Amino acid sequence: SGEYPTVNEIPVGEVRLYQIADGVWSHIATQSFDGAVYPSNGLIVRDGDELLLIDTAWGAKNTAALLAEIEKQIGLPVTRAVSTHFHDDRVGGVDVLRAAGVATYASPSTRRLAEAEGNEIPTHSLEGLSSSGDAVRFGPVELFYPGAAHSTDNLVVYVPSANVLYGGCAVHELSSTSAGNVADADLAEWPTSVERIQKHYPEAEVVIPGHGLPGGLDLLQHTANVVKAHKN
Ligand SMILES: C[C@H](NC(=O)c1ccc(CN)cc1)c1cccc2c(-c3ccc(CN4CCOCC4)nc3)c(C(=O)O)[nH]c12
Ligand SMILES: [Zn+2]
Ligand SMILES: [Zn+2]
Repeated sequence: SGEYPTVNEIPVGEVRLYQIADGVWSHIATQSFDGAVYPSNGLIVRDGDELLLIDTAWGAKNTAALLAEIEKQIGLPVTRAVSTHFHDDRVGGVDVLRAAGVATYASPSTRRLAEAEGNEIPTHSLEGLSSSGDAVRFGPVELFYPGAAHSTDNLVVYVPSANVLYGGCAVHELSSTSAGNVADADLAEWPTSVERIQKHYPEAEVVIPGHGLPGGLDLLQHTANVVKAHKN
């Protein structure tokens, strides 16, 4: 009923959308992993009379449900998708997207990691993102590589028309106590990568984490704090 939707409010397999700004939505789905249930976010950005998707809904059936929810709520075609790192909450569902006419993209680093891990593999490589601080335009967004954080390949996404920063899994929600799933993380570089984001996007008005509730710029400092403490 208008609040940001939380894990126990979304059965696994349904998807909900949340309007962030004009022409910007998040998508929220839930999935089981190792016997626990988790929410996850992605982004939808209006691209004229088409849509750009950022990240899958964490699984094939969830991603099919995402496409149906988009058709119901927005009614414009998803033509392109970007996955922001190689984990299944970002790429699981790419094969569904590719069979639904969506052109799928990720950095070469993400594509290599996804292939090696046995995850679904976006079709197209995003060059120009291999060095920390790199940025490229992609439709109505800017893609930014902040350096290693949650993963070595993690990208963040900025929507300049709305000053929306989508941090993906490099950014945690304000209630976070822990750095989340850190198996592929660089805890030592993560704060430096967050500082890069802070420096590059000082006008961000909304910050969206990979999992959990959006907020403002404080999510960036909170993330640095929690990762440093975790490492400690
Ligand atoms: C899909 C992703 N697979 C990996 O990561 C992965 C998988 C396999 C291998 C081994 N080669 C290596 C890594 C993932 C799964 C489950 C939870 C998460 C989380 C996550 C997010 C938030 C929290 C915190 N909540 C815990 C419950 O109580 C409330 C707070 N815990 C975990 C993330 C993430 O942090 O991005 N990713 C996940
Ligand atoms: Zn991840
Ligand atoms: Zn994640």
